[PDB]
Amino acid sequence: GSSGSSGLTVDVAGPAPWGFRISGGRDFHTPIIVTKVTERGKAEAADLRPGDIIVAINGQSAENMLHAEAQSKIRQSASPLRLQLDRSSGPSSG
Repeated sequence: GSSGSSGLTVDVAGPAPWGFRISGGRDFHTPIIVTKVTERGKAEAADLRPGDIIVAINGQSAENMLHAEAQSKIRQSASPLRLQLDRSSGPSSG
């Protein structure tokens, strides 16, 4: 059976740091996207990659999260740290 859902979650390890960065945010009126992802770190360990659009944080929408909000919330996020990533890619060839 097929399914949509659209959006996957991740379980980062802790405690902090995580080993990943972010960008945008309600402040920049942009989605919380990962900029860097410390290798052999915690994030990577789970399944966090650079570019992943953080939909929520531990189950809390991140659509309207300030660069300082997501940063704080996250920082103040026990382990594991659940993060809903919005993965909507399509197949292409040429």
